[PDB]
Amino acid sequence: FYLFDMKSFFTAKALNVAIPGGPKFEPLVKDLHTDEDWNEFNDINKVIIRAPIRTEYRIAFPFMYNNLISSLPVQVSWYHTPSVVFIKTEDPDLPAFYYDPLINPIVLSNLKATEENLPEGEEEDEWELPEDVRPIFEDVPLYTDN
Amino acid sequence: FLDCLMEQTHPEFYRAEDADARFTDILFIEKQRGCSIKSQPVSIVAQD
Amino acid sequence: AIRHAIQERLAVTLCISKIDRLLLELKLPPADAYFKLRLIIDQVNNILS
Amino acid sequence: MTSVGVPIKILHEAEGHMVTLETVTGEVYRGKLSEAEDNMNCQLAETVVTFRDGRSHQLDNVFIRGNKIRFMILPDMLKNA
Amino acid sequence: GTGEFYMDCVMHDMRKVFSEIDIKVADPVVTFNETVIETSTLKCFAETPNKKNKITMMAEPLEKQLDEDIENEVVQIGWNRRRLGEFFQTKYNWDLLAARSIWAFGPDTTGPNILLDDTLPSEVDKHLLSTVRESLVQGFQWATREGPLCEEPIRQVKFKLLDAAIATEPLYRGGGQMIPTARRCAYSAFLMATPRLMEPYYTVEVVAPADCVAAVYTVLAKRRGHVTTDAPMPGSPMYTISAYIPVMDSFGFETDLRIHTQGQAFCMSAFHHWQLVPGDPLDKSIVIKTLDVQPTPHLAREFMIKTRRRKGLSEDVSVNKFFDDPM
RNA sequence: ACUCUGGUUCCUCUGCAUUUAACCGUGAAAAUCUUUCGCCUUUUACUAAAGAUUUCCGUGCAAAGGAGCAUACAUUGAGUAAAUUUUUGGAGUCCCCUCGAAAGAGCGGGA
Ligand SMILES: Nc1nc2c(ncn2[C@@H]2O[C@H](COP(=O)(O)OP(=O)(O)OP(=O)(O)O)[C@@H](O)[C@H]2O)c(=O)[nH]1
Ligand SMILES: [Mg+2]
Repeated sequence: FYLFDMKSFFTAKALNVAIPGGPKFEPLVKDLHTDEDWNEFNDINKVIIRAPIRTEYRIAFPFMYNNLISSLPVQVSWYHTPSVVFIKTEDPDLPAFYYDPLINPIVLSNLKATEENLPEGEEEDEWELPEDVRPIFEDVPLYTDN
Repeated sequence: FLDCLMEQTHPEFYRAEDADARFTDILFIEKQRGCSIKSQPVSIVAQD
Repeated sequence: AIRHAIQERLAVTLCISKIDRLLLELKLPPADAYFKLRLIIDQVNNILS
Repeated sequence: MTSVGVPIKILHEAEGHMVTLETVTGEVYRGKLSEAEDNMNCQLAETVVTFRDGRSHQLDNVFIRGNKIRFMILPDMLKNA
Repeated sequence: GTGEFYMDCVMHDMRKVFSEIDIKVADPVVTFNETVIETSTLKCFAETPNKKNKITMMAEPLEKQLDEDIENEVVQIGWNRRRLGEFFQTKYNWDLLAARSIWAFGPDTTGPNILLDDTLPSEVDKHLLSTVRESLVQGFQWATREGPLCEEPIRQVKFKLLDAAIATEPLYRGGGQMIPTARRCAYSAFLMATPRLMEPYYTVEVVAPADCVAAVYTVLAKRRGHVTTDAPMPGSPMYTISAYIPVMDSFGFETDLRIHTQGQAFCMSAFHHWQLVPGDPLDKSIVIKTLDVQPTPHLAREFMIKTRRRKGLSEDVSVNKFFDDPM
């Protein structure tokens, strides 16, 4: 719903512009056409144009790309949400936790492996965990059919 | 993450079950944009 | 952020956040989760070195 | 950790502050409590020792064994922790 | 400011927090810089208005990444001359004799330009030249602050002073004589050295799934950016695409990218380097009729001319206003 | 050791649900007034935007009372159950010099 969400429709209505496929409304300020002022601040000779400031950018960044925004009820949309990567399982026979082949393998070709400062020497290999200490859910299965 | 430290040190601090509290995003534009825009300090006493 | 901290002579320390995303979104087996965590630590130490 | 009585917990919060402690032999050591232990062994940095005759020395570090401490004077603010 | 989302917040605070008035906002642009891509062919002289002193300079392209070292203060002009000289001879393999002879960075103490004293001490004595040194440095920093093409700061130019007739007496070598004349010498050295513009480039990191990579290139191609790495994110389905894009062509890049991928791509952009605007900015064979986006060899001519129009300068560099004809 | 109470389900009353970025409502009506657009020989019924108020279909929690069902005393606020170096199973006792009527006190000394 980037630029097809509630706040972007509000900004489009406020700016009197329309998102392709969005709703279209009667002009909120009836005379925004008055930018035909021929003042030098807007002068097409002085501006450098590379890709035209199309209305998506006016909605995406309402305050950098528009005038009058103290009188216009322009609204910020939520900027980004970190994209969810849950892939739906096709097969009920798979484990619930399995390395799906759409997940890239965990490798990088040229990283040095970090130094593992493990305990060493004869006195330290003999260290034993007591007989009752046991992983916190050892007998619980890692996953069920649910 | 700071929301958790806030929740631990402030008994009345509310975290929604389904939205981040973002206590340190105090600006309303940070509330709306959903991202931290300006740094906010938080001084707390915490036990190790 | 790591490089700028070292330049400013700050003590760099690491939190590997959002580890639930391994369990719940990626669904990596716990063994493959360890390699994913390890590689993040390796990537960070590649910067420090 | 496992529970331990409030006096020992307060002693661990006395770490990093100045403290004064008297040993069973009577000498008074004032210093900065750099470490404490659950048996209340104490390491004092920056120490001043006062003998019972009133003489004194500076000492750079002292370790005092816990069961040889008679009492300590902690700092005041620990009554709020 | 640093990017699109920065200005959007700065302007939001200007609208809703601080100013509470109506403000016109221009279309965003970038500051350019000016550079020379070639060694100055003539050596260029500037006589002081009293016709007694005679500065001579040349200009060169500055070697790769030395400007980043100056700007990041990896080297500082305030260092002691041995330590300063040690850096240039150790890291950039400079002649030791040259490394002693740096006179300034410019247009400020961290600016991406060097002035050198290449004056050999047989032609003028080192003491007399030392009397005008501070004026020459100050006119060089004046020149590099404005710059002759479109009054944008000069960067990555190595200016060498290499001759100086100087008057025997102070009243004929005053600061007001020397300071304007060092600027005219720097500008004449610059315009002989094949001048060019520089624009800043972002470094863009895109994270997108596998099918959105062809979109990333498609959106870059419309904006002159290019992809320098395309690697899978390990332990993830997404890919990481790294690209350089001009800042000048980045306005709406993030928005174009997200729309053409339905937000499955997202990207973030930081300044990375200054790279030449393509083309020759002084090529009068190119006319900037404003009907359409100029093709890429004309960009340096457009960016220069319209920056002059914006700043209220004359339409075109009257390059021969600085030179002597038999120079 | 004190006073404190039976679970459930339902009905109804009362009070509160304004520091709104935003949300009593993951849904979505109607009216009035003021203003501006379009229909139009007038008004009603209208167009479609703004602002200000209303009504209506709903919501949450607390508290009180009642009504049905099958039935259990604990439990809330206030407050219970280790002789081997670091504390709770004894390095303890006794004897001279000093100040002082008087009884202690010195890193005092001795067994
Ligand atoms: N899965 C998962 N998501 C999390 C976790 N913590 C935060 N998030 C989500 O990640 C997003 C960002 O969280 P933020 O707290 O805003 O992170 P942030 O780094 O402060 O954002 P900025 O400060 O603006 O850079 C939100 O959508 C959170 O819901 C987590 O622990 N696990
Ligand atoms: Mg009538």
